[PDB]
Amino acid sequence: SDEKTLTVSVDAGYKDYVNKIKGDFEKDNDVKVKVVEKDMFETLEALPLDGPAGTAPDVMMSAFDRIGSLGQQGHLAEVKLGNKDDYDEKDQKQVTIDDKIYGAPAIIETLVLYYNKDLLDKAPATFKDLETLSKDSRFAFTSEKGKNTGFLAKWTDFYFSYGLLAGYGGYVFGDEGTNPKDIGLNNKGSVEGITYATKWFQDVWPKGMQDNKSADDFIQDQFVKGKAAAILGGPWSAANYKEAKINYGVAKIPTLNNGKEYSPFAGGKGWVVSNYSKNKDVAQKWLDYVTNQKNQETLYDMTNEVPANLKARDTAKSKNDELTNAVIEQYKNAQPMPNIPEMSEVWTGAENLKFDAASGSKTPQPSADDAVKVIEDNVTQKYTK
Ligand SMILES: OC[C@H]1O[C@H](O[C@H]2[C@H](O)[C@@H](O)[C@@H](O)O[C@@H]2CO)[C@H](O)[C@@H](O)[C@@H]1O
Ligand SMILES: O=C([O-])C(O)C(=O)[O-]
Repeated sequence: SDEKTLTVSVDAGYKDYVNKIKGDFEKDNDVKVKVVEKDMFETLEALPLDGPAGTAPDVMMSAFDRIGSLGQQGHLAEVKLGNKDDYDEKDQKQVTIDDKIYGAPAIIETLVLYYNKDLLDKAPATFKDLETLSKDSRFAFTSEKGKNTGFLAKWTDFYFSYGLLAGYGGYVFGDEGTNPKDIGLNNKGSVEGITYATKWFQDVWPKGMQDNKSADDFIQDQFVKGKAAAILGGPWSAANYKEAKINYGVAKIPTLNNGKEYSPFAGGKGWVVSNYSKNKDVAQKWLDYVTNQKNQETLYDMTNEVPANLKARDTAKSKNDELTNAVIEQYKNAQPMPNIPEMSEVWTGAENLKFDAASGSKTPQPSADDAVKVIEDNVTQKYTK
């Protein structure tokens, strides 16, 4: 009768999963769970209006990069990590801003190296191996003299190239991504990374790799047609390679020339609670439930998304799936993207940073210095000191 209820909103891809696991939660807590399907981002963009109306769901998911911001803006409730003993400090940091926790980590993801097993005997292990692969004429791009598609990476996109700069010692914001007055994108390390990228753009790759607007289309087209042997990509692309029947393999990103690992952004998703919810106690119980080992293993079983819960992540690793193994291994070297507001100013500035050098229009040092000045000035103008 008056036996409480909880509204759980998820993207279409998680509806079956939530329906499978809700039963045991309902029984364990004397609650009725209502499952609604809605695009993840649309739910979050509507929250500021649905919340005061009393029409927003009680719990939903969010990419890690938005949790801090939604928490600061007052749209998400502070929550506890019931499964803290099963989370690395890095994953706790993903859902934390200003020493306040606004979600429970659920899924991890990062960039990996996809390769074609019909073209290569094994995954390249280092960037030195990729450099030699780029001189194998079986991958020559004949319409442009001396260009090669052996290895491709969308380095005009800062989301992709960040891990290269970071592998050399670059960083976005100092104090582990929390100090917007300390920008590391023009430090010695970042410039070494930019310089290395520029060699690929200028000496190896087809001209099309410099056009950020169409580079992803070019890269996917080459890999899916068996013309690129290895490429940098996210887990989200695997489904497409499966659809196209490519005998693809997946590996950690090869080791950089300095002996350090590529250090991409550590992405993923967490479960969050509406700050407007009238069912926060039950919502807290839901977060602790859905992020426990059993339910995290079911998540992986149903969706192939890598669990945040470490006990569940080990179980996923034991399945010996290449994409899962690559993501788990590479995630060890991934750092969280800053979740502070000032991160919004990094994107436009970082475009120029990579492009001006990639195109040979500026040398790497002024390309980086000029872009950092753009970012710094925007931070000063738009945000409180
Ligand atoms: O490219 C920048 C963007 O990459 C990732 O977003 C993915 C997303 O996870 C997928 O669902 C699909 O839509 O492809 C997107 C990229 O093409 C990151 O999650 C995101 O933070 C980042 O800005
Ligand atoms: O259930 C609760 O925790 C309470 O009703 C609230 O969310 O305000």
